[PDB]
Amino acid sequence: GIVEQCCASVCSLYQLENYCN
Amino acid sequence: FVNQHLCGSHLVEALYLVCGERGFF
Repeated sequence: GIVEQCCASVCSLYQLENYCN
Repeated sequence: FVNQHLCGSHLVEALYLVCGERGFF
């Protein structure tokens, strides 16, 4: 999920947008 | 300390401003 990909791992600004509705 | 890991309340703050009216849940 979101915590695993952006906090534990790394997520770019564009990947973060993929979590939006 | 500059780094690429985004966590906790800062993660939510970033998600809140990029998703805007769309929401994320």
